Amino acid sequence: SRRYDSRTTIFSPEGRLYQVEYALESISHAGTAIGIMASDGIVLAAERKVTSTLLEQDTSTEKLYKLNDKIAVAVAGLTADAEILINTARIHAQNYLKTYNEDIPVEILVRRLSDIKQGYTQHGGLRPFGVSFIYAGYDDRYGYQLYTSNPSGNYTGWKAISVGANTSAAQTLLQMDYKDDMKVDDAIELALKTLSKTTDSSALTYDRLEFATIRKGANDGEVYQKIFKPQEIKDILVKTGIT
Amino acid sequence: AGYDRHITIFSPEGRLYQVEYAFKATNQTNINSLAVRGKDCTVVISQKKVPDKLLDPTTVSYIFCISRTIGMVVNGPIPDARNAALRAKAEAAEFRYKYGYDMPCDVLAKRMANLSQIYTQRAYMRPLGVILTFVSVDEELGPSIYKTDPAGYYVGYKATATGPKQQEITTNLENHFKKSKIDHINEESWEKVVEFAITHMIDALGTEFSKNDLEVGVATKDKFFTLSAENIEERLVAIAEQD
Amino acid sequence: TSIMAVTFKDGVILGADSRTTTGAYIANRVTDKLTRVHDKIWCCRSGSAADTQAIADIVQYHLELYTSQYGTPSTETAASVFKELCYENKDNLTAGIIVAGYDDKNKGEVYTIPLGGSVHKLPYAIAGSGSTFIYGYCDKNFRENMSKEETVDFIKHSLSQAIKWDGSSGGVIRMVVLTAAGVERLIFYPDEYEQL
Amino acid sequence: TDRYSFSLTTFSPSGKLGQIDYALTAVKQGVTSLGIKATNGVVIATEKKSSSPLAMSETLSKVSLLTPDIGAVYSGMGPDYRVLVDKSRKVAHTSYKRIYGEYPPTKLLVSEVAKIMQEATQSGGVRPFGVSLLIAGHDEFNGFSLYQVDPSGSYFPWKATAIGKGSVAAKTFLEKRWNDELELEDAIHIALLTLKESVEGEFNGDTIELAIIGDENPDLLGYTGIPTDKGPRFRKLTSQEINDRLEAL
Amino acid sequence: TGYDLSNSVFSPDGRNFQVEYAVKAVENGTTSIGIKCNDGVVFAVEKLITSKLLVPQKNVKIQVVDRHIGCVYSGLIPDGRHLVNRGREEAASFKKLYKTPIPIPAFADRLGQYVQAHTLYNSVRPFGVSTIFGGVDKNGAHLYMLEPSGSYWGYKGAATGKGRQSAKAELEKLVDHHPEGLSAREAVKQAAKIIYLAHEDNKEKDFELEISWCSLSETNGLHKFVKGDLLQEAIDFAQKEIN
Amino acid sequence: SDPSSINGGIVVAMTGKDCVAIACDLRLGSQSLGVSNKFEKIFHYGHVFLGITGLATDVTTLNEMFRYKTNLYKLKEERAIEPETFTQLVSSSLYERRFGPYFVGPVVAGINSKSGKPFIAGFDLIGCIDEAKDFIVSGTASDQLFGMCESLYEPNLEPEDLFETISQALLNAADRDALSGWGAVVYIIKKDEVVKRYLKMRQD
Amino acid sequence: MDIILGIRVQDSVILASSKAVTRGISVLKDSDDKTRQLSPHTLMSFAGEAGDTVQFAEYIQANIQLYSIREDYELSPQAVSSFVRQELAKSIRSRRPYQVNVLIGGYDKKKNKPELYQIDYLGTKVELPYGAHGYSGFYTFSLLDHHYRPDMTTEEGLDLLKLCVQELEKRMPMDFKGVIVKIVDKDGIRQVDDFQAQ
Amino acid sequence: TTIVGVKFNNGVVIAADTRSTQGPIVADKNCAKLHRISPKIWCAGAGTAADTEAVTQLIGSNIELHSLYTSREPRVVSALQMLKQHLFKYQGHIGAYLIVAGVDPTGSHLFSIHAHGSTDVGYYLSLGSGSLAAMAVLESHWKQDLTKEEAIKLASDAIQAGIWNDLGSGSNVDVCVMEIGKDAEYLRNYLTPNVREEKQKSYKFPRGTTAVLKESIVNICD
Repeated sequence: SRRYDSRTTIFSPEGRLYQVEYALESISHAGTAIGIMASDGIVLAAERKVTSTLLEQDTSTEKLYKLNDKIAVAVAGLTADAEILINTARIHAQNYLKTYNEDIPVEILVRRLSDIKQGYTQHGGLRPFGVSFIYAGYDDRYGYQLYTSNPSGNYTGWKAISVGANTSAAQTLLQMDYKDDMKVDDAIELALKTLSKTTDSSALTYDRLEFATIRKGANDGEVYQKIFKPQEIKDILVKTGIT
Repeated sequence: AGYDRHITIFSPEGRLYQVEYAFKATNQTNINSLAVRGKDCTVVISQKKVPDKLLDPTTVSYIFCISRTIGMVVNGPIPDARNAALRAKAEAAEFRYKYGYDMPCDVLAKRMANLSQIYTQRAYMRPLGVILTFVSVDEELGPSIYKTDPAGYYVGYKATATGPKQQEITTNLENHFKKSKIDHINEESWEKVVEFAITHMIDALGTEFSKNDLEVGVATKDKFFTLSAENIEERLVAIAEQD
Repeated sequence: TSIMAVTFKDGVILGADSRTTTGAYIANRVTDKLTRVHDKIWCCRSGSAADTQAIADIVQYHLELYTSQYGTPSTETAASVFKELCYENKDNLTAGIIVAGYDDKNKGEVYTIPLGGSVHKLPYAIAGSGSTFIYGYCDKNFRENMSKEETVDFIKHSLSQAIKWDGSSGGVIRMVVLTAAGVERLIFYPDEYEQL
Repeated sequence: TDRYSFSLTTFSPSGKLGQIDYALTAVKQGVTSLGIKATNGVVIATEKKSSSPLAMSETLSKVSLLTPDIGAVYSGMGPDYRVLVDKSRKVAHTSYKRIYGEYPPTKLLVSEVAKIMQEATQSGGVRPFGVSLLIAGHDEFNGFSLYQVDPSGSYFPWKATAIGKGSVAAKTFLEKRWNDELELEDAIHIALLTLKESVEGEFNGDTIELAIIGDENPDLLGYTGIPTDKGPRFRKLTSQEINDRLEAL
Repeated sequence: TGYDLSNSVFSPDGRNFQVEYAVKAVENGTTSIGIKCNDGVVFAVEKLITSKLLVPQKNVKIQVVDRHIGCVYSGLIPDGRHLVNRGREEAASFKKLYKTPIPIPAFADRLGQYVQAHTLYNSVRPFGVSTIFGGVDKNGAHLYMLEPSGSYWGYKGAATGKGRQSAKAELEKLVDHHPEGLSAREAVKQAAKIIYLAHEDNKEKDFELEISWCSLSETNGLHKFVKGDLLQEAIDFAQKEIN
Repeated sequence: SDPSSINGGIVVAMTGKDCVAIACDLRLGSQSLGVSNKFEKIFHYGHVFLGITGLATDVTTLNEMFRYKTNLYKLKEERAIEPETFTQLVSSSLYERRFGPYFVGPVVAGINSKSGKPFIAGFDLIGCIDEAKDFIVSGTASDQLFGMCESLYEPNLEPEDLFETISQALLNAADRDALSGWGAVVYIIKKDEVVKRYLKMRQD
Repeated sequence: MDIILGIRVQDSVILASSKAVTRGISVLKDSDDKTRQLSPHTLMSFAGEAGDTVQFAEYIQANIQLYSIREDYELSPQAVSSFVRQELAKSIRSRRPYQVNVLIGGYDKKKNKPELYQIDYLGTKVELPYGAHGYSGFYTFSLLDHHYRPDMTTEEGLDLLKLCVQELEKRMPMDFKGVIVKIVDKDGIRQVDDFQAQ
Repeated sequence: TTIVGVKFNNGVVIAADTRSTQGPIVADKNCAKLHRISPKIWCAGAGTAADTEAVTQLIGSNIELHSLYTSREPRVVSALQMLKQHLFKYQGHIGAYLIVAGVDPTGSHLFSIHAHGSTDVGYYLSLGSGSLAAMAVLESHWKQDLTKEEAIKLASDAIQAGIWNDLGSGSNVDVCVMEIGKDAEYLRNYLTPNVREEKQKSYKFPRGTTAVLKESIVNICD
């Protein structure tokens, strides 16, 4: 019997931190969310998990959030743990803007957050964040960027990533069709062309989605950030492969 | 394997037994108490058992005077009740000071049912094993009676009972109130009401009382008083014939 | 202004004008400078306004919390809770305060807490800007233990001159008699004390 | 039993905090309560159970006013709700009204409350609240609203729903007779016929506590002279208003 | 049982065993008695001479509080002194505030409230002593006896310690054949008597008697130590009756 | 030396038929020395405008304090703050610092996207609020403005006439104020479309 | 006070800063460098109160450098001056404020434009084509109002700046012991040790 | 600043002009010294502007929190105990003198708190720049028991004596009447004795008078 998984403050004889690993395990219980890089934009796609006939969902949101006017994130994992972060993630973002009078660079914001998640892993009386994040944004340093972070506090930059349920599947399909230059309207395509394949429901219904993207060009010498409405979805959804 | 040791752990069925056990201790008192309200008075009854030829009874009560209008009776250990009696006895003083007017029965009971809740959720101490019964003549409700318990509960009573004999003293009243079809005792003066309780209690216990087996207090138009030693013998006499 | 409390046969009587000036303007001309901190314990405020007012407020508070657990408090007690506050804070307080109370046993006594929290128990005391004039009378016309009336016509003649020469003090007289009987309120209008 | 369900700080091998679910059990036990969103109003109701008729139930509310545009109800541990309430009515001033000169929108109060609900969790040494509330109100820019708040700190918005012992089915009943149109009087109806099956006691005017959010009451202010200050939308029906709507089924 | 380990914990029947065990340690210490004569009281404790190397007249077990309160206890001696120093501050600050030396009844709560407290938190050990004390105030003399749970009352005279029953039956008696206040002087005398009679449980261990008293007529309101001549008399006036 | 007159400057707002106008000079100087003529006192958060006068270092800080604050608002309520909801803010804000105030004289002015009604408001350093249906002035040439506004103002001007009236008030007070000038800028705010203009004035 | 001049030209910023240091009656030094490089393309001159002056300068320098290795990216003139104004801004309302005035002139390799920010101890910041702190302005500002043009060469600016100094010498009561000049541009910072070696 | 208050049979009434100063220059030509602490509890604030409007604000909010919790209508002495307890804590560095008035389920009340925390009571009170003006119009025309209309007529005829004879007060009169068993009535401008006469010339300029240097259309959203 006797196991080394009773807390975060304890290394197993092999230097494992189980409590942290179990949190990393809480993610595979969340609705699938995707992020795909593009030569001109970034796409965020998620699949509402929770469901019931009488559940308001046309107004409020649950997986996609604006942190900065140039940065967005996909959530996956403990609902409450997600807001606690998202908020501080927003405050930090504004202090940078208030100090340097410039907007905060993506990696810096992702790193600051991963650094808090790191901390709840090393001090007693604390429980790590049961959250995962897909950061999609743009700064003048490195153009468009796609980042990911887990409960262990590590982060990384993908060209196309998925987190949540059936990550194996979703991850696999992408690894296959992703064309390294792929335009935006092809990523939004590939978004569903993956989410579809890895669902359960008899059919993939619009009211069960969340899309958002980041585009920019010569036109608006800056970035336009859009969070699709139930409408646009039910529509672009038909334009593809749904009656 | 110790749910019931910690005041903070929920059993698989959200129980918190430590709070539950708290109660049985409110019984090892072995004293019964019922309180009934007149039309401009309120009276509480309680037995005064003194099992020792050495204890001088003057210092043997379970009813104290919180403020010059509110009185209280407790169904528990003299140590714990003496505590509560003090806190509340002070909430009174401070309330007046901070608001310009004398604190109502109904309120004081909520400060306590609240106090013994925070007392119990933050786990800064063990819950007191007593039941508190607050009586007085409010200037916005006159005959008022509220009773709090260890679990941080309270409510209004048209006249209630407490002790190792809940139901008896209780049902006996439910049939007397089931008739008068009203929610209070009718009578112009306290004297007569008092007589009503003793009267309507011996009935449920099945025993005679003298000027030392009982103990009573009453509330008038703003002037709470404890019934004298010898004086309690009085109404005991008057109602020993009008049977 | 003009305040005082006198001990006699039954117990004690404390009285004082109604005038409260702010410069040469009269902010209120009918003030109740006789605060009650308890049934048989009263006091007459002097000095600053806002300060004295709040002290009482507190002193009351304590006593009300005292009886509530240590039974009804003496009079010597009250005058203690009073100085405690007037001493520790002699730096940001301007209080004249005279304390008086009737205790069943000790009859009725009088203590005067002046600037500094220096406490004193005397037959009777007189404080207020106007007391400076009735040091002649007050002393030369004082017999130990008077009657309920034999004295009320003392407070009346003291408070008479006080008003007569001290602008900062006037209005209507106000007495409160603390006795075995209880609390009694008196009020003797202008056309009267001037008459004398 | 696990060895992981006795610590707020502990993750089970799968990833489920424990103490939370048992807390959430005390709720799935409490007395049945529901809430229905109309098009021109919202209704929140919950039943009453008497320890004995010797007790005055008309001195212990169950449907509470947080702001004159928001009310809320519950199912689970009585006592928690009583103070969770007063802490909510404050975090409503100190955190909004005192900074913006006005009362808060539905959405943000529910989140300011889940914020206090959150604390109970993240931290050993305390237990979460054994209550789950349905908060209903309305603010200019958002129309009417319906929200649920659990010990877990999370919170969601419904059109209609129920929590408590008799919820599995009550939540089934509603599902059937709900559509975007029901006027408030309809909701008030549909509610009673659902607060119906969910009882073993009786159906008088006392054992039923229901209130609703609707139109402004230019009477319930206490003053008149200021144009914009028009009135409170929250109305807790009285014992009478009730049983009358009970006769007409 | 797992309910006798922690100090805060309630047993299923609302029983706090740790406090109970506390009492077991009290009824094993030496014997302490308390007599309440007409105006004032009398105290006496049993000191046990273990060896001949024990300077006599030294190592006093009775402590005065302020200058009008007697005070004696039995059980854990260090816990003793402790509970009293607190009483000594509690006293002092009270006189410094109100001028008038502290009311014997008031004093008791202060101590109870304190002992009270050591039954609330599991990080501390309940007081291991029963205390007897009293003095003469404005309402004459009073005599209380506080115990390990913080419970306490007023007595006509009482005592705790290994041999207390004999002290009690030979105590109730004095009450019956004197129903009307004992005697200043006489109390002392009969005091030294009540100890011997009770020492028959330490028989083989020669002892030393210590008496103090407080009386409005012999002490003059102040609490004093019974040394000198009256100290001898009282002994013999007891050594004679011992035959 | 009065902290609120080292740097100098002025701001004025007016209301018209379905519109508002907010204008200010451009100078920032230390005492007599003129330092800049490109120092603007009018900022905006969404469709809400705020002009600020007084101690320059505080003017700047406040803008940053409000930008910061409004961005957090929008994000949380999923909508931009309104003119009134904003006034209440900058008032409390100014007050939380009642015993070490920022040395300014703000002036809010915008149109309510729901009602559609014009709004203008003023405050003093500790935050006392002040609505008015006609005009707000603040600054060193504060009096010169009250004199101009209490003459040239006219209820319900058309945006094209408002521009002329407001400009003239600003223009002329700045000429009788020794610490205000070096250029100006005026805004004409409608439900939609916002036109900004710089004016030509004496450079002394 | 000390002398602090600065002027932005076609593609670079120039900073002038008197060399003397005086303690009461004497002059303890006539070769002091009031400059302090924050990063490869940002330079900052200062002048103010005796102790406050360089304690602050170094502090700022330390923060920027820290940020730069951490991010491995170089903070921009605009953002650098913003940070400074923040600190000084907090400073003015603290137990004891730094009494330091400054000039920051860097090269924005991102826009390929030189920028010069002038900030005073109160937290008052402004972007200018040329600036000066203290009394230094009254003797120069008119000459620069007259000849300055944004198209000017680095070579032309110096010639201009020379005139301003010559004027400072002719009418200023204090003998500032000359100035030290420095240039910031696409290639970094260098010192015109030939305005001194002249 | 010129406020008064007077109680009658079934309630009390307070009035205040509407003119904020700031040196000799006028700031607000139509201010509002009358604030609401709670439905039937109102204040009149003289002295330092921001302070009074911010303090009533506070106390109000807290009392709202109080009644709710205690389930009873707000007493008036509470609002008083609160204010003067707070005012005092700050040894007068929060210059707000005022007249608190209202009605609770125990009668009608009227008080006057000064800056330092001192409070007094009477049947009629005056606080402000013209307190001596409107206090000659009260020590003359006052009698015990006054009709509602009389009380209203007196209070508003006191304020008026302030408007005209004092420079630190003018423009219109504002009134609030609190009556027992009845709601409260807020009368923003029960009078308007001052109304600038019409000008002598129209001062509108012909379009194009002002000289512009640049123009453009700025953006807002994203």
